[PDB]
Amino acid sequence: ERTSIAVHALMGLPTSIGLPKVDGMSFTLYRVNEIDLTTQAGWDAASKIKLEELYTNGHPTDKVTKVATKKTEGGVAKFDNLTPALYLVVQELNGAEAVVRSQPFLVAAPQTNPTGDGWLQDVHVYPKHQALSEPVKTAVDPDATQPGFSVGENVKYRVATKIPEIASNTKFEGFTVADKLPAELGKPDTNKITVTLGGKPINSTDVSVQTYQVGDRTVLSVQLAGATLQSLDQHKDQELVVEFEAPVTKQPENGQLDNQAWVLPSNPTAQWDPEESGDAALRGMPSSRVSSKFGQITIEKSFDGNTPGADRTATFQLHRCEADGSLVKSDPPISLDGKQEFVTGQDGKAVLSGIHLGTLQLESNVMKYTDAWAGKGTEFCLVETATASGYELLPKPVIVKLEANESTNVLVEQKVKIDNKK
Ligand SMILES: [Ca+2]
Ligand code: NA
Repeated sequence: ERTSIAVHALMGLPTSIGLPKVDGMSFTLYRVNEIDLTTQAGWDAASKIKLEELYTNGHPTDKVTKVATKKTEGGVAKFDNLTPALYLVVQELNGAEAVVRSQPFLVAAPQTNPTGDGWLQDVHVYPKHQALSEPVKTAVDPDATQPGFSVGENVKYRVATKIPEIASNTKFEGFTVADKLPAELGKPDTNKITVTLGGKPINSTDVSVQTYQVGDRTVLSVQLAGATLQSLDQHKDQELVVEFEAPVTKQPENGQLDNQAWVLPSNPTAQWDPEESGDAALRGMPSSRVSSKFGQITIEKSFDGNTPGADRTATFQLHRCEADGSLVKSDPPISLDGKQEFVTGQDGKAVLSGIHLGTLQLESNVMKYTDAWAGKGTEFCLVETATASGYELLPKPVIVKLEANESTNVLVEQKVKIDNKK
């Protein structure tokens, strides 16, 4: 007689068949070798088993043999056409969403109907897991000398992760927060990476802060181990907060400087790329997205309607102005990649790149765009500081409209044609 094991992945704390079922939860079925439950030797052996003998350190031992691996659909993962045996069901870390997984457990097939009336060939089991909340990622300007984090300045990120309540008398296997920085960022400043749990620093021995390169991007990894990890289950609903700064080294080609972090309830031995995604991949819980919007101004200078050429040059500074076109009080020139003035080339062009305009991120739970230049006038403007011999300097700032908003998903550009006059 063929048997079946239907695995219903329940979300909740074991006190439970009324709990919600979850799709996309991944389980592997193993057969327990050399246990025949139809004999007294096999039955006595199976009441003797210690789970560590069958599965330990995140992996199946020689004592078991893999049958199949499957994801829940409609709340259930059904393993059909099974020969009678003792089975071990193992929830895996490669489900559709990251969860605090169920521990391995034994299932006999077939079983006696609990009523006594005959055999149950189709068995049902109800392992519980706990959900991970989506971490909240934000960006912060760490130095307010110039608004925002234009190319040549540092950005700071904050990743706030909630510690879930897990099953009574169980422990977290691990706890990693990983962030694959966008390519436009340099390596995080070692002295500015911080980690707190419920507002308190964590002792260094317990927290491993690592960076590693994957292609042209740096991954920052923070992993909890030691006593901190073993006691993490006592910090339910507290926040683990990771903050770091990194240099904005170039303008994103599409204007989008985008960051996400990922939480994994496991401490991989291999260097984990959280944005890897084949079926075998350890699935993290991704954070809320942060997108910072960049803009570029291109000046096209002429001198009496002609290309400037080899003996005609003008210089501009970028500023903020008020609604009436006048400079914001005490407005300093704006620095971009360490330049505070911009000289026109023989072709008349000057490019002001890597202007950070503002940031879209989650605020009190809703995606919100904030203008990085809020409160410093209303627009950008250019001041002409030098020109060619025989020409007049522009006496007023040149207003340049350059802004972003929550829908912005390409590089914001403005071309400014200026014809120096005689
Ligand atoms: Ca700044
Ligand atoms: Na001029």
